[PDB]
Amino acid sequence: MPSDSKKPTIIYPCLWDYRVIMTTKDTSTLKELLETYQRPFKLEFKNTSKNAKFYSFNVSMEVSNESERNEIFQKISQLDKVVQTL
Repeated sequence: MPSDSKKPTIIYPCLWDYRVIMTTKDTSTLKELLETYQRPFKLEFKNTSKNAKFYSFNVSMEVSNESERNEIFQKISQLDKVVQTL
């Protein structure tokens, strides 16, 4: 109060999970690139071949702030398959 009034207040240095679903019959290219595990990141597979409509996949990676959250969102949605994101 005795210094600032309004701020973004964005500080969360922990593992964030994003529910990303894709609607394409050619995600094989993503499942191979997402499984690379280049950086400290993981994905929680929702279904192997049961969801005959929308491919659901989770994304768990180290986050420090909006900076990453903005890079992690654009990196996961890099391809042109994913349609629904959370």
